[PDB]
Amino acid sequence: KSPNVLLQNLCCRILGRSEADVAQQFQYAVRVIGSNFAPTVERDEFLVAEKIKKELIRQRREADAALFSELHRKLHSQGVLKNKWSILYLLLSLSEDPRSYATLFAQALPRDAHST
Amino acid sequence: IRRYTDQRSLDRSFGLVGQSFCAALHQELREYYRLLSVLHSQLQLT
Amino acid sequence: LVHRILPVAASYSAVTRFIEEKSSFEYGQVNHALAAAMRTLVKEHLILVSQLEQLHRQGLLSLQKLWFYIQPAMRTMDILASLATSVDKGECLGGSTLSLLHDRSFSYTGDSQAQELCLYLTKAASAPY
Amino acid sequence: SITQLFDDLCEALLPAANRKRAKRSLKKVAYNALFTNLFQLPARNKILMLSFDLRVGGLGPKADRLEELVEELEAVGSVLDLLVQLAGSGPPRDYFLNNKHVGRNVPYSGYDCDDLSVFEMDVQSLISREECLCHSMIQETLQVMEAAPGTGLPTVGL
Amino acid sequence: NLNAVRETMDVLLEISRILNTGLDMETLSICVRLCEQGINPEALSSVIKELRKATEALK
Amino acid sequence: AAAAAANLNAVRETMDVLLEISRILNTGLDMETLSICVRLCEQGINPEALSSVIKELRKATEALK
Repeated sequence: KSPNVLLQNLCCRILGRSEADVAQQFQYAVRVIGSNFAPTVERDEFLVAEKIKKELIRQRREADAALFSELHRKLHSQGVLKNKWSILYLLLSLSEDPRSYATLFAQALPRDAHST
Repeated sequence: IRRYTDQRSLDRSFGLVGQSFCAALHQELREYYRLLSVLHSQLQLT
Repeated sequence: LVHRILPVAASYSAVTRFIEEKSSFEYGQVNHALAAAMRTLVKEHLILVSQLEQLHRQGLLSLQKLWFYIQPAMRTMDILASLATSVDKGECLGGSTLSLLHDRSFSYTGDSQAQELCLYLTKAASAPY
Repeated sequence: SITQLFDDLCEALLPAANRKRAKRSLKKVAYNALFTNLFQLPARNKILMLSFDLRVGGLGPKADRLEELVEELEAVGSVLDLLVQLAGSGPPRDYFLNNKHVGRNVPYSGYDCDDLSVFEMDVQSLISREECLCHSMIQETLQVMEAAPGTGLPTVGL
Repeated sequence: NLNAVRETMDVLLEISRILNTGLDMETLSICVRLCEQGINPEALSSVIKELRKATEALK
Repeated sequence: AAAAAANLNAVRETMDVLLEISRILNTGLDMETLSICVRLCEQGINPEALSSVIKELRKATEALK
């Protein structure tokens, strides 16, 4: 597929309803995926690996934090994914705690100090 | 701009609103360095 | 230009010597708890230089990029070294260095970069008391 | 009838210069292609995918205008379905955007300097035209000054 | 009412202009009245593209 | 041929590894939605953009229930 029909498939995945019914949300999605689409900042998977470790330390779970290391190794052992940074950032952002802040914690470089 | 920041950050009685003024002289120095980075990247031409 | 960049390394060494020496039981549980929270920021200092290593390996970094990149963490380590020197000079332990931190918390308010930092350090060190 | 209006459509795509009898024969190719389809997702999502195709290529307010114009078009329904099929079938600045010296209550964002680089392309496009002109005048004369004689004149060829 | 159906067709003209069709004002008026009869637009997409090609063989 | 199925195997492994990652952080998404997300991430996309969309679209289905 192309991305433009694929965002519709996402709109049909999470909502049960038809795509001729809900088109306001698909319209709101198309604005935000468009015009901020492709990577424009520097990708680094190691910082995201350490932040998946910091999330699993935030649960105080050290065993899966060591399981994540061999999974993170296996992702590079196969090497059939174009953006390793994206899916780990994505999955880290979508975490849910069964049962902080980030103005002291330093992120990636934006390539706004570097020419595009 | 920078001599004043060099003085006020080593002046230990300048208040906390004069030391907020001097923090508005920190933001526009860090932005200056961002600009200079953009310049240097485009030199790797006159 | 190199001379301008040199003071932050002294403001690293002063911090790590503090973290070694004043975590001992002669210096009290609140200094233990404070050194346990400044330990996190040393790790966060390692965080940046790893990414910068990755970029320098990729055939690209200059001194002017570097100088800009290290500015937000340049202020932090300055605050850390000053605070550790202040705790050393009075030999503050126990409740004296909850008096000092109660003062320092009001002392830094401006720019709000350091306000979060000192607030986290005083909330972290205050548990045993 | 409608069979006359297909020939009017046949008259529109013909520019004026036989030549009314070529028309009635092109009318047959129009009928032979009308029944090829007859032999062998609402409207508004199709607007969203092309608005997306715009927005990835930059130029955000232009998508924001196309959606506003089809909004009052959704307030005749069969003709936009034709318009989504034809796309590229034809022929193959203001100082209130990137300026803060003017405005009334102008906001602040500091410098961007990544549209200043597309403000140098704003000059490179002007230079690419006025170099294409000097490419299109030395060629149209070298094609006539170089040949055997009698290639620019039809009357010598008789 | 003929002023309203005029302004809506004018709005119809511009969104087919920036999508860069070859249809002009009169071809759009023809196509709108042909679609109003009940003619399938999916076939009109074929007959216009064939007619514009066969026109160039005459010139 | 055969190598065109061997690479299908080499991605069939990775789709399990990302599934284990996804479940130990526990998204409220399953394998089929995740296939749309990996299809999106192959062409190149910002997770800061996509994740916000997912946070909005989940607040559209319990507003019609």
